[PDB]
Amino acid sequence: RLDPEYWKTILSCIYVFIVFGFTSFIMVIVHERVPDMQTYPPLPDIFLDSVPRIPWAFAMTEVCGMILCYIWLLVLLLHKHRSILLRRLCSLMGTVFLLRCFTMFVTSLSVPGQHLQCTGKIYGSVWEKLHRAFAIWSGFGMTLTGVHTCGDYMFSGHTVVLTMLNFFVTEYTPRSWNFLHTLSWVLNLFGIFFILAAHEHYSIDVFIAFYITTRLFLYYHTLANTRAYQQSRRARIWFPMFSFFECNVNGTVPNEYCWPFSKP
Amino acid sequence: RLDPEYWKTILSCIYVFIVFGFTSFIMVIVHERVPDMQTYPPLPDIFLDSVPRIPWAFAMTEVCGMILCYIWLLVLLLHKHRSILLRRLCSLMGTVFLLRCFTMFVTSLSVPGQHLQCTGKIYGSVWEKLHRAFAIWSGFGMTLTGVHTCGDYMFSGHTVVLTMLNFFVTEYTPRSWNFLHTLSWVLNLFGIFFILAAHEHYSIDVFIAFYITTRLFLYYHTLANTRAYQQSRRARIWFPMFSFFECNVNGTVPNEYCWPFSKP
Amino acid sequence: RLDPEYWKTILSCIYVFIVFGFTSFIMVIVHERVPDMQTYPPLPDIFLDSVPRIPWAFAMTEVCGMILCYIWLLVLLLHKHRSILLRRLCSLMGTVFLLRCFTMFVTSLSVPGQHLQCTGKIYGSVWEKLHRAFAIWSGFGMTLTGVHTCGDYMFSGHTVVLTMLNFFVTEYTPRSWNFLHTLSWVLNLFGIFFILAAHEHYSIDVFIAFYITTRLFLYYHTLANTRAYQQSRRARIWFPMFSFFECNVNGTVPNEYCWPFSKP
Amino acid sequence: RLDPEYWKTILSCIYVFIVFGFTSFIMVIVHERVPDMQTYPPLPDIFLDSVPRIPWAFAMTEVCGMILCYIWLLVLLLHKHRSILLRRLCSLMGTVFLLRCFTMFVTSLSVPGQHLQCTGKIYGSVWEKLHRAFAIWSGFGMTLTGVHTCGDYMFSGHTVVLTMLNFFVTEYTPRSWNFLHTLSWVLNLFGIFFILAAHEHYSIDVFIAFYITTRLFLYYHTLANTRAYQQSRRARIWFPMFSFFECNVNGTVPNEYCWPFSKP
Amino acid sequence: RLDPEYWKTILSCIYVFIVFGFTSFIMVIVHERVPDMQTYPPLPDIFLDSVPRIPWAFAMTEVCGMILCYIWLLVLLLHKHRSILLRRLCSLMGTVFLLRCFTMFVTSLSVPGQHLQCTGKIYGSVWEKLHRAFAIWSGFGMTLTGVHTCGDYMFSGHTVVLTMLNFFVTEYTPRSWNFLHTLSWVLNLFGIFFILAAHEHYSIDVFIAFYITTRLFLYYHTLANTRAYQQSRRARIWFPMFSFFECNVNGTVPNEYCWPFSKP
Amino acid sequence: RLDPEYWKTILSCIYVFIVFGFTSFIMVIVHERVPDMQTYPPLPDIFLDSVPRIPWAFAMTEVCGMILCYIWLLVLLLHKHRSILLRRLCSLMGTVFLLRCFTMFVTSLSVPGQHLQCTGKIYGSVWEKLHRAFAIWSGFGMTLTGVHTCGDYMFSGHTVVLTMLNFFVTEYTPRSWNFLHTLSWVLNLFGIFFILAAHEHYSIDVFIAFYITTRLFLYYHTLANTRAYQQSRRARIWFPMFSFFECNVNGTVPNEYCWPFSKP
Ligand SMILES: CCCCCCCCCCCCC/C=C/[C@@H](O)[C@H](CO)NC(=O)CCCCCCCCCCCCCCC
Ligand SMILES: CCCCCCCCCCCCC/C=C/[C@@H](O)[C@H](CO)NC(=O)CCCCCCCCCCCCCCC
Ligand SMILES: CCCCCCCCCCCCC/C=C/[C@@H](O)[C@H](CO)NC(=O)CCCCCCCCCCCCCCC
Ligand SMILES: CCCCCCCCCCCCC/C=C/[C@@H](O)[C@H](CO)NC(=O)CCCCCCCCCCCCCCC
Ligand SMILES: CCCCCCCCCCCCC/C=C/[C@@H](O)[C@H](CO)NC(=O)CCCCCCCCCCCCCCC
Ligand SMILES: CCCCCCCCCCCCC/C=C/[C@@H](O)[C@H](CO)NC(=O)CCCCCCCCCCCCCCC
Repeated sequence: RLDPEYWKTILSCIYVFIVFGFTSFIMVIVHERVPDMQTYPPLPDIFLDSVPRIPWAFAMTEVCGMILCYIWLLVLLLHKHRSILLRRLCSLMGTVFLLRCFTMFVTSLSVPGQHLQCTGKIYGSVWEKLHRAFAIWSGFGMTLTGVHTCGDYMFSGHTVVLTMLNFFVTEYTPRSWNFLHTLSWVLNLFGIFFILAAHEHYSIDVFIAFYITTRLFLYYHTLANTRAYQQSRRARIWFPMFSFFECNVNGTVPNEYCWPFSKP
Repeated sequence: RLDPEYWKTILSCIYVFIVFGFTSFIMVIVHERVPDMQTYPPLPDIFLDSVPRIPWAFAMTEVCGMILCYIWLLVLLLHKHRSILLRRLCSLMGTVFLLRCFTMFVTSLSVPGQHLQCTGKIYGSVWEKLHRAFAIWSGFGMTLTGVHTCGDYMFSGHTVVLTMLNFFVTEYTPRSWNFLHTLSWVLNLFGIFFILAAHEHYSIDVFIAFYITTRLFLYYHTLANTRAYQQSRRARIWFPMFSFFECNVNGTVPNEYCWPFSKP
Repeated sequence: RLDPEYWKTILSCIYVFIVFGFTSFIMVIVHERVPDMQTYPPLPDIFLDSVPRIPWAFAMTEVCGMILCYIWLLVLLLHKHRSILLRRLCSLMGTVFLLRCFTMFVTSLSVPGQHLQCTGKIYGSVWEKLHRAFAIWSGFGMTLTGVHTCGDYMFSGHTVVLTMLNFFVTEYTPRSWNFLHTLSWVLNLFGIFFILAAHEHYSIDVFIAFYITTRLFLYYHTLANTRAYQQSRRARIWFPMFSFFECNVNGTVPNEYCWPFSKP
Repeated sequence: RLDPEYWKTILSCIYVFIVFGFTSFIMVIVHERVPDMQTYPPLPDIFLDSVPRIPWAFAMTEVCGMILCYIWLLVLLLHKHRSILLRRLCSLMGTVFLLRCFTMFVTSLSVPGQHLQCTGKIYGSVWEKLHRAFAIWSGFGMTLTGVHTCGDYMFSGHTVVLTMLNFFVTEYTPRSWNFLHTLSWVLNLFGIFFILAAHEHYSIDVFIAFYITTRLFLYYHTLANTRAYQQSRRARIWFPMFSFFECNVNGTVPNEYCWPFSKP
Repeated sequence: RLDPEYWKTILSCIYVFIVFGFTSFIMVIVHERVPDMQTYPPLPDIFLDSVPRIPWAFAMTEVCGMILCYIWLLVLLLHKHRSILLRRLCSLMGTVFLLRCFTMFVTSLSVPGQHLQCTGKIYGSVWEKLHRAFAIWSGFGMTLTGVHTCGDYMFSGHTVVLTMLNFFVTEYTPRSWNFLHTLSWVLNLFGIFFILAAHEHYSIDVFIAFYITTRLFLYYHTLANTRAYQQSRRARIWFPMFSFFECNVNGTVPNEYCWPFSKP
Repeated sequence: RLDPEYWKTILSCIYVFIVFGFTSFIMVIVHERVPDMQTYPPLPDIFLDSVPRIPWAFAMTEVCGMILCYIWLLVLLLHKHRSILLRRLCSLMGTVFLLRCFTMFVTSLSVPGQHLQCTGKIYGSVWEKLHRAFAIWSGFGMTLTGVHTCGDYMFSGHTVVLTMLNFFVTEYTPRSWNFLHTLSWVLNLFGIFFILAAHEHYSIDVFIAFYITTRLFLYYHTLANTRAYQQSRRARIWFPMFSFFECNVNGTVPNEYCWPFSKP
């Protein structure tokens, strides 16, 4: 019997925002490793060399995300298990972004020549980096609300968020509506494809970004359904704060829908 | 009962050899795409920037390759199922190295500046790229038998070979010999330390090459020991020609050793 | 049953402060043997010759030491039988630091050349050696609050404290927390590594300090769990004040946790 | 049942000879590090400063060693299970000398000023270091047949041999002969005192050598008597070639004495 | 049952005092026989000829005397049969010192040359020999309160007192305290080494005085513990009025302790 | 059963002869530490100061020795078990004489002025010392066959031989012949008294000699009758080769007489 925990989702909600600030701080520090990073010519890519750069191609990437999260917002609203759905999204987005920091600290791979006119540079001090980090944190990295002036590094987060939201939408709906599922899938592919057409991330930048989110999503649900957190000392699951969130939930979550408002 | 099939092993051994030649050939094609790739400054790193270059560290990586191969050859001869072990080795190196070809064609990445004096280049025709391919193919990519004259590309194969031969040694010996397993782990780690200290491959090319082989190794034997190729249509295995190779075997291969010669 | 003795622990806490004062006096007598101990050329070591001196490496060891002290303090606050744990830590640090005084008097082995600028010296009298011993005594020997002005001698005390605290954290916590157990081990090995990297002790001064604390901790616990202080006359236990402290404790101390304050 | 294995003692003797040769070579290499090692002022010791040097105090140690070796050989002659006794001494001496090599490599601690007149030195090449190692090997390191011409390093080997021979003489004699035991103990302590009084080693070197030999002997005999090599997977015994030698011996070796000669 | 008698103790207590004055009085008489006793060269020895004189080694003997007496006084207070213990102290010390007076009169032996400077001498009459005897009697022969200013004769009394107070401490404590017993043995041996190192008594003076007290102590307790005074006419006890002192006690005195004060 | 072994007597007889030579060898070395020892004045005694020197007092002291052993020889000649008495004389005289060597090495006490005309001295060599020792060995120390020309040291052997012979004659006769026992006792005192009257040994020289022989005699017989060599591990009797001689003898020996010859 699952117990709706309205106090644990608060801890899960706080956890994801702390990781968001940490990632913004890291990308500022790694930015000053090399001063210029606009003189190199782009590496030979099979995709970035054929299609010409489209300046407005990236502008539609977050457009699909807004529709995707809006659709996900409604199914969250019309789902009775509001604590579990929100807590399983914050406990996964907070894990992938930690893997984003590790893979960009060891090496830095950007696109040499696009968005070459972003100003700032030589942030040599202790305190003025935080002001830049604060803008990154409370800007969502959007280009409409211009904060991300020039390009980003390996393991792009635009693919992470687009793919992560798609999987919750697809399988948290009744298995008889195979018309919305293909609508979510087609939007995700165009968003990923538009990233490459904007000459902002390499071809290998997205492939390992799409694989990590997909593998981590399936590994989490399989262990949640099998209920291995207390069945046996199998492998000491390495997910950050996993058993603390799934201890009160046993079995597979149902998909019963109702109406929250008391004014029909 | 496990029936030794000596005619399928011959076909599998041919399959893996075709991959090496095909993989070597595309190395010339991608090298022709870039004029030099030996002038640019290296991208910022965490390990290639701290330690200085060690000229003799590249040879020590392949010195440990013989030890792992020599031990594996000894284990192969003293195993009753010689046709079974050799078929999986040729069926795994064929798949992993096939992915190496794919990741090289989609994106090109190398460390800019070591081994910049390799001669030849600009082989513009059809009738000497094979000549260079044959020289590399019939040199096993070693540096002692110098064929690998200058730089290599992303997803280094010097780590795939070391890791694959490390897991076969531990897997196919009795589960009480955990000292050779310890020795086979020290050799693998040192072979990875020296390939990085020699300034030959980035810190991220090694990690994504130590993970793919490990993941593809456990997944292959899990599918075998569980025997899911005929129990049920679990996932429609994507391994190239997996149902053909392992159809005639049932259960798990034991770990008892025999002697083929009749002169004790 | 475990009877919390609040009068034996006070005797155990006093016993430590006598030993620490005694050790702080021996370090003054030993320092007067050799006048200079700063002109000799250093002995040929394998770790002190490769890694160059890191100026900030010794201030980081005590940073890793305070964190282990903060974690241990929380364990002592939330434990049912906090009296016995406090009595066992004070009964073990008073024994190892007695072995440090013995090996320092028998032979003096310092590092010839760091802290060569420390002034003072030639305290030839009885009346100010006690003053010098008090300065080291009420500074805990730490390098942050400047007391450790000159060099240090054999059987490093920094390694004894770090290893003793680390083994207490992983012993008196539930055997399902294999992330704090791994975190403490990481903090222990980095604290030891920064002692060698700061050129503060030889490679053999730290190895035998880590061994003795590890051996004496395991021996003490395997001797009290089997209630060997009264089971028979096995070997006439040589631990200082062993039967006096543990005669009221029978069997193994459980791992019950509670909250002492009555204000939820 | 105790089955006398006559084909393993040869392997043990070969292993010991290889270990001795490796120790001689490592000693030569270590001595090659520091050129002079004879101009330094000696460290302040408590035994090397009080008792003045005795010129003849180093031959008495080898006299006691030869007496103990003769007694041990006499014990070996009239024992039923002489093969097992000969197989146990070698497997312990090899391990202790490997530990000696390891502790000699990390740090070099010699006595600065005895044998300052020894000539030779600066053997810089590969071709005569082997000759010097062969001389030290087939000179047994003794001072009677002059090979020990220059100084000696940490973890003295005379104390190891004396303690091992004394412990083997005490162990495998009937438990009613408590006068030969006292004689052997007196010989061992006199040998140690004569090593210390000849200004050949520091006090800490002798103390750690004695402790290590005693602890290793006791641990090995406890493991052999408790029959832990096949009882369970207790700790994966780290003794080199332990389970290979004692697998044919079950229980504790009795103390039956006989006469191998059939000519009364 | 043991009945403590407080009347026999008073009579036994004054027995030693009349003997102590008699022992002091006989010293001047034997001293008057030979005038100088401070000019001849010493007899050949094995210990007085190797080690040199240590001026402060004579005081350290009596420093250890206070500790043995201080511990014994504590035992004599926290005991329940305090009347029994003190009677045997006066009964044994009186007999041994009575022999000490006898052995000087039959033969006089001393160390020729130590303490040659004492003034006075040639006290030929009856009315100041007692005065000199009273000075030693009221000074207890100590050197801190200097009355024993120059040399001592056969059968040194510094060994009798140290050994007698050693055997009462170990015997009249519960047979589980074998650490104070170990301390009481180290305290005795050091006192025996310092009296010899001060060139105050020959190497045979100590041994024939360490044996008589030990033999006379073991004989007294075995003769009493087995209760041979009234069981049968075993040997017609030669001890001075041994039967009178121990007639009222049967069996062995237990080792239980009481507390006389009524203010816990 | 009292089994007479004629082969153990020979081993016992050889043992006493080796000690006889060893004692003579010590006498030569001990004489050389002091050059003269003939200038000192004799120590003031209670007996040597009154009784004048008698030149013929030592003439007849050995005469009693022949008479005493002649009577003992007749008792040995007319005993049923001659072997057991012979091994109880050699195994007891061979222990006392070893105690004579120990007391002469630690100190040297002789009479300064008698036998002052002894010649030779200063035998500084390695080889010709034995000729002096050989004369002492094969001279039985007799003053008639003059070999022992010069003075003698502590623990005179003249009292040892007289007392040991006296006790064997006494208790190895039936307990109804208390007329010869008095005669043997009378001879012993006169022989001892003349030794002290010959100004050859001090008063304390003989008393310590009389006690040691008597105590060791009674301690041997009590242990032989009690049969403590195999009854229990009581005290590990310290007599040399004691259990080896009494293992085959059970109980106490009777005193029956017979005739050895077969020709009445
Ligand atoms: C609690 C779950 C909320 C998840 C919603 C997305 C949050 C992620 C926003 C940035 C996270 C900070 C760290 C990433 C920094 C950038 O290096 C990163 C990679 O280029 N940019 C984005 O993620 C660009 C973000 C692309 C996301 C578009 C999908 C639609 C989300 C809209 C919700 C945000 C409200 C703002 C509406 C205008
Ligand atoms: C019994 C099974 C043995 C199979 C062992 C692996 C065979 C792989 C043959 C590779 C032939 C060329 C294809 C690779 C081209 C390079 O882009 C690649 C990465 O730089 N280099 C290597 O793989 C070469 C790296 C070499 C380092 C590993 C050393 C172990 C090799 C063992 C084979 C011994 C044969 C040596 C004969 C000279
Ligand atoms: C039973 C209580 C244990 C508490 C922690 C251990 C305290 C032991 C301090 C030793 C006192 C002086 C005796 C030794 C002197 C030196 O020869 C010795 C070796 O160089 N120094 C240390 O051990 C110095 C090593 C210091 C590393 C430990 C750091 C943790 C200190 C915690 C105290 C926090 C107070 C901070 C207030 C600002
Ligand atoms: C299983 C065989 C055990 C036999 C006895 C032990 C042999 C070990 C000899 C080691 C050979 C050289 C390696 C070590 C060299 C030195 O770093 C080391 C101390 O400095 N030497 C010894 O320990 C040398 C110790 C010397 C003291 C022992 C004396 C007994 C020797 C018996 C041989 C008799 C031959 C005599 C012929 C004239
Ligand atoms: C409670 C029972 C205590 C009885 C302890 C024994 C009492 C012995 C008193 C000796 C009286 C004079 C006779 C001895 C004369 C000297 O030729 C003799 C040897 O040279 N010296 C000692 O015996 C002197 C021995 C030196 C060693 C010190 C041992 C004395 C400790 C007891 C006295 C404590 C008084 C302390 C007051 C400050
Ligand atoms: C196991 C059989 C033992 C029987 C008797 C053996 C006596 C041996 C005594 C001398 C042995 C040499 C070691 C001692 C050397 C001297 O430092 C020692 C002390 O002065 N001399 C004597 O004891 C000399 C004291 C001698 C007194 C009489 C001893 C009885 C001897 C009877 C034999 C007479 C044969 C004479 C034929 C010419």
